[PDB]
Amino acid sequence: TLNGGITDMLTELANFEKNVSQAIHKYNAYRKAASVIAKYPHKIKSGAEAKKLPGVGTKIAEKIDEFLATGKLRKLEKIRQDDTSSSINFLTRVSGIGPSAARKFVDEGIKTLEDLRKNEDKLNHHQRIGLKYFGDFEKRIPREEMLQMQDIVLNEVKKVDSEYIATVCGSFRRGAESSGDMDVLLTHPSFTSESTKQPKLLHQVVEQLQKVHFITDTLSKGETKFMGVCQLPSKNDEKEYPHRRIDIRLIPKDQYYCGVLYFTGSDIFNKNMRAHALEKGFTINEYTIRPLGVTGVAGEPLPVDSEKDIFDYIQWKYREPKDRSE
DNA sequence: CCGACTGCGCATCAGC
DNA sequence: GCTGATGCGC
DNA sequence: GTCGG
Ligand SMILES: Nc1ncnc2c1ncn2[C@H]1C[C@H](O)[C@@H](COP(=O)(O)OP(=O)(O)CP(=O)(O)O)O1
Ligand SMILES: [Mg+2]
Ligand code: NA
Ligand code: NA
Ligand code: NA
Repeated sequence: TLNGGITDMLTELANFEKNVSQAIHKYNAYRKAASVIAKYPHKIKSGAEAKKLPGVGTKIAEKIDEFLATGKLRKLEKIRQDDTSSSINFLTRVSGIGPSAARKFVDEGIKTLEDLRKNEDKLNHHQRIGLKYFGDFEKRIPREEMLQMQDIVLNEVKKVDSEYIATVCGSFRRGAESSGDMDVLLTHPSFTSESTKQPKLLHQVVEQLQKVHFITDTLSKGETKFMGVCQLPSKNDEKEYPHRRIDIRLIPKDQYYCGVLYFTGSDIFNKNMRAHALEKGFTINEYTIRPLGVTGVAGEPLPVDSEKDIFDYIQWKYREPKDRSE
């Protein structure tokens, strides 16, 4: 694709800033620049040309000039050579290990995949499962497997109660040919912004999926959010499917459209859209869109009857899920 | 120049 | 136990 | 690291 070279460079820089420097703004600055260049329908021929795009300022422009001229970036080359940065970067690849825990571990001389396995008593539960499935979680999910997964989740949900609606979101809903994980939006008429007239609404669904050996592990769980591990059943003599990440979000039914907009993403699209909302004087989360008052406080939830209504409020033309892959 | 940068659930820890 | 802050991941 | 005001 693209300016793949340049966007990979920026991504690597973002990851460095987040994992090593713990500089979260530089990290989102890089991700924004990577995103806007990924979308740019021209092979970038100079940093000057790139600087025209929003989110590419002077520093990134100079970096792009270097990369175009030499095929690489000295800054990254040093970072790759530095033992400590490389170690921290690697450890953050385990789910549940972030920049802080990674640096904690490196400080203790825990630097490798083997070190982690040898020190499992030093891991919290999430981290333990992330280590367990380190390999599998590196693998993307072909859309073909995503479709099989959807059929299982939806049918099992129906069996618990026919009034549940489960909607697969994330990259899948945007039409991707492969997904990093499975994002499931859940609603039930007993759970609204006005009342929860049934307890355990999410629990029952997770229970069912455990019962049929679809959900294999739990990373975290509460009343509206489940995050864990699942696996497709395999056939006689067939190798097993990799284990896969799964998140289920229970959203009040009268807030479906905000919820499905959030969970459909992408993450950077959501950020771009929420930023723009602020510029139009609204705030958007996965529940509501509310006006901001002069005082700087969110007012009362606006009526929403579609995804498009949310776009309409902030004066954006509607964009289909497939065109939100920023 | 420089304040502002999207928003939030769950796990964990600190302090009481 | 609680509250509030931080870590981590969507 | 970038940028609107
Ligand atoms: N930081 C964030 N801020 C706002 N919204 C966010 C954020 N992270 C996430 N989201 C929303 C959008 C995303 O599609 C959805 C699922 O989160 P995921 O992290 O699964 O994103 P994906 O778009 O599913 C790519 P994949 O194929 O690698 O899985 O959750
Ligand atoms: Mg996903
Ligand atoms: Na720019
Ligand atoms: Na991680
Ligand atoms: Na997910």
